[PDB]
Amino acid sequence: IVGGYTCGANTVPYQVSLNSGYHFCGGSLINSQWVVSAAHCYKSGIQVRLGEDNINVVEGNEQFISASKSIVHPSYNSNTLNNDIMLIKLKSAASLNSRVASISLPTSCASAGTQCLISGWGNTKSSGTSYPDVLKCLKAPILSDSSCKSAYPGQITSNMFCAGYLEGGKDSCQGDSGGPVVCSGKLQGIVSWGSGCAQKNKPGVYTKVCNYVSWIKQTIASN
Ligand SMILES: N=C(N)c1ccc(/C=N/NC(=O)c2cccnc2)cc1
Ligand SMILES: [Ca+2]
Repeated sequence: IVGGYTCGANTVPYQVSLNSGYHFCGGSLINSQWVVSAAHCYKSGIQVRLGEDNINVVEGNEQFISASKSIVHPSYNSNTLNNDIMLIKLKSAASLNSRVASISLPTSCASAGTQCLISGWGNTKSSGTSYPDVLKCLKAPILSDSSCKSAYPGQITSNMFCAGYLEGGKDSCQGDSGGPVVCSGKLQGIVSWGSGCAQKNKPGVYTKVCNYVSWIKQTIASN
């Protein structure tokens, strides 16, 4: 997260870190057994780390639980990043408490202008490289579909939205991939892509979660 702020330990209780020997992506806990992330985060040997603040220090609220299965969206295209969404099932159910909690799925899509909270452990620099140890947060508005398409001609599908600031300086970044965009207590987005980070006229692009609620629910119901 570039141009954000320190969230505060366990203030974003649905935020997970995906670990394969090191943090490599974020995710969102949606019930005791399931995490939503980006399909471009797919790999084998995932351990889900819940209750994290400093990802390099055991601070006392963590739950580390291996993934038992991952399900990439059937229509995910890794070239265009269309349908950039994946479900991960935990080998055992998380113990839910104030610091480890699920986030609600939307019942309707969010509109341009809605303020959302975007979070993760990704790069904090738009030029150089600096990875934080503690969870970073950014408050950002959803942008109109027209401004999103204008920023990225030929690249924005109906399964994507933009959020952030056309002026630049404030954005998600590499390492935030797969993490949450939460608006009025609903998971509306997943950190998906952008051109660099926090560049002028290049806002963050996010998977449009409201399009996938039916798929998420039916997948969970049979797996
Ligand atoms: N500006 C954003 N909101 C943004 C931009 C990019 C990304 C994702 N990056 N992933 C990578 O580059 C990458 C991925 C694999 C290997 N090497 C590099 C997320 C958000
Ligand atoms: Ca920790």
